[PDB]
Amino acid sequence: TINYHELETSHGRIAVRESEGEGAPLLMIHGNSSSGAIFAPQLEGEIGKKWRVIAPDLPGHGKSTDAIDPDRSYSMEGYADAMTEVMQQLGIADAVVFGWGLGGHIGIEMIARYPEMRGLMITGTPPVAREEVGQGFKSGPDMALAGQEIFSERDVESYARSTCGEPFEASLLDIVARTDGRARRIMFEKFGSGTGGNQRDIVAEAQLPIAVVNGRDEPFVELDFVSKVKFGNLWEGKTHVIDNAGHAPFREAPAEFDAYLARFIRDCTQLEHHHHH
Repeated sequence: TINYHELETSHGRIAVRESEGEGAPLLMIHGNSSSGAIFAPQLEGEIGKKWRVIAPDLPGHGKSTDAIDPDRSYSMEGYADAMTEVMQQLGIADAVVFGWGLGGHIGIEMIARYPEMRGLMITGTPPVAREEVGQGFKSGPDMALAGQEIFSERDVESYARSTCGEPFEASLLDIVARTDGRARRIMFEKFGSGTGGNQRDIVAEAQLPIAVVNGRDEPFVELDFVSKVKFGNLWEGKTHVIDNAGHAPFREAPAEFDAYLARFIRDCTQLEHHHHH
């Protein structure tokens, strides 16, 4: 039922999964060391049945090749460039974008590159300036793995379990183990160095609807900090919290997460939204 295909891009060969939905398009961007396969509940469920869900693999991840040029590609802004190129190749200029973790940071960098984006939802993602990483994220061993090049077998399992939450599945180890570890190291260094656009300022000034949805028991993200971030156009006027979920509510609590995602897509595609400047 899922349409799997591969695109030759300037960054390398990028794997793409598409649902069968005939409705407005949604780009879902996976997180650090993950893959678009993680979005099975949306791809194969009611979201993907109605809307055209597009879930690619970032360069160095999943079934995509490693980046032709790691120095160009492995950064929040480089990934944003790659996803923008993917969408252009697919002929889709006005997707709603959902980004998970790293994918949410990528979505923020895409705002400048993809101006007809109809909305952005970020989950597991604190918009932070480089100097705010400590405020936005919780410190710990799995957080530290996010920027570590070489994963042992234990690291793979630890990172998979913590980032993906309940339930753990063996297939997650294959996804995380595949990841080009250079991508972790280089992206995290460039994030801390602010090589791309300041994400705090970007979300404050962005005019499109931005939705914020997180699991209450987030082990990586400081939810209080997130609830205080200034957004230009915060969807439904607040950040949203789902009980009995952590870093990955789209798989830990799919029904509740999907209620938010479906309503957000409906709003972004069915209501008027101006740009007053």
